[PDB]
Amino acid sequence: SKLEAILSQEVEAEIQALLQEAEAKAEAVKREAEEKAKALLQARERALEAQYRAALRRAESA
Amino acid sequence: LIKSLAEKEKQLLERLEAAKKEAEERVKRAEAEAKALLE
Amino acid sequence: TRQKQELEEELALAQAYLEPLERLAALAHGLDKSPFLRVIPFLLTEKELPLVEEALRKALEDRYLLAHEAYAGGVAALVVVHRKEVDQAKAALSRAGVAE
Repeated sequence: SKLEAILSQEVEAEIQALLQEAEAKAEAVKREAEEKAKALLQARERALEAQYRAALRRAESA
Repeated sequence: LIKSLAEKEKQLLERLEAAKKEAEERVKRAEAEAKALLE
Repeated sequence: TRQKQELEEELALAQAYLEPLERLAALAHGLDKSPFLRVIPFLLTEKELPLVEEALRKALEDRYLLAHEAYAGGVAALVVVHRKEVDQAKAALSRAGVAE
């Protein structure tokens, strides 16, 4: 049926948009999880450098 | 004609199955990415 | 008595549309509950199929699979296009004279 083929083009439109949305949501996932690895890496580094600074100041004053 | 609704809605539903397994691959691979990040 | 009245009316209504339902079900081997196209059934009179085929030409033109197979007491004109456009076409065919 011709209108069945039009239903098929609607279904293929949904397949096109669904693979677009699938890559969009997976892209947001990989993005935000990498940038939270980023900024968290940095927080760890400044904390452990500050802790070694505490070692510096306190041992020299003692 | 009605046989055509059988014989071509079957491949519409095949396309539904392809889209669903494609969504499954996107979901599981994205979570594998996040797991590699946290490791 | 209630069981007799109910079974008699049930056997009457079964014999009224037995072979028509079976032939329409044999014609329904390609859209039974398919969620894309309705099935306008019309067990109608003799082959005035062009009078409703004018409304079918008003419907999906290279589409709306519509034929009347057998059970010659009434031509079981089965039409199938869509859901909503088929509802509009069923309204137009009932304006031309049709019944589900």
